[PDB]
Amino acid sequence: GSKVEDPKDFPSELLSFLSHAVFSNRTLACFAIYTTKEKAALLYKKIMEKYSVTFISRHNSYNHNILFFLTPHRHRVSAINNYAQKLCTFSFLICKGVNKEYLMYSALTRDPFSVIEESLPGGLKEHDFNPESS
Repeated sequence: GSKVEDPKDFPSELLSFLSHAVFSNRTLACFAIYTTKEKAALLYKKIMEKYSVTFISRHNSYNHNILFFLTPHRHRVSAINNYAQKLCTFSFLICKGVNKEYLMYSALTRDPFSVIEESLPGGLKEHDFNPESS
């Protein structure tokens, strides 16, 4: 009714390519955290060395920011969920995994999704994902 309606999940705009699961039976190496900007600010420098983020960029959506952060080794969204989830004692939290990295980041750089900071020199690309020809 009047205050920024807290988002319980990602926006239908970015829901065109996501996982939508926390206890899946597959190991993902890319995850997109969605929570207040202050939250992504602490998980940005934190994951920076906790998962060797293949690319960590803090973007803006509508009421919060999407802390993007890939990963080298493989991990289940359940394990990464235990970390980002452990960071929910100062505000809401909606960390989830991502199936199509390149895509998400793309729809994230195009309005209304703005960009703030990133560890990559030009967002993700073929040097971050795994577009091995086929």
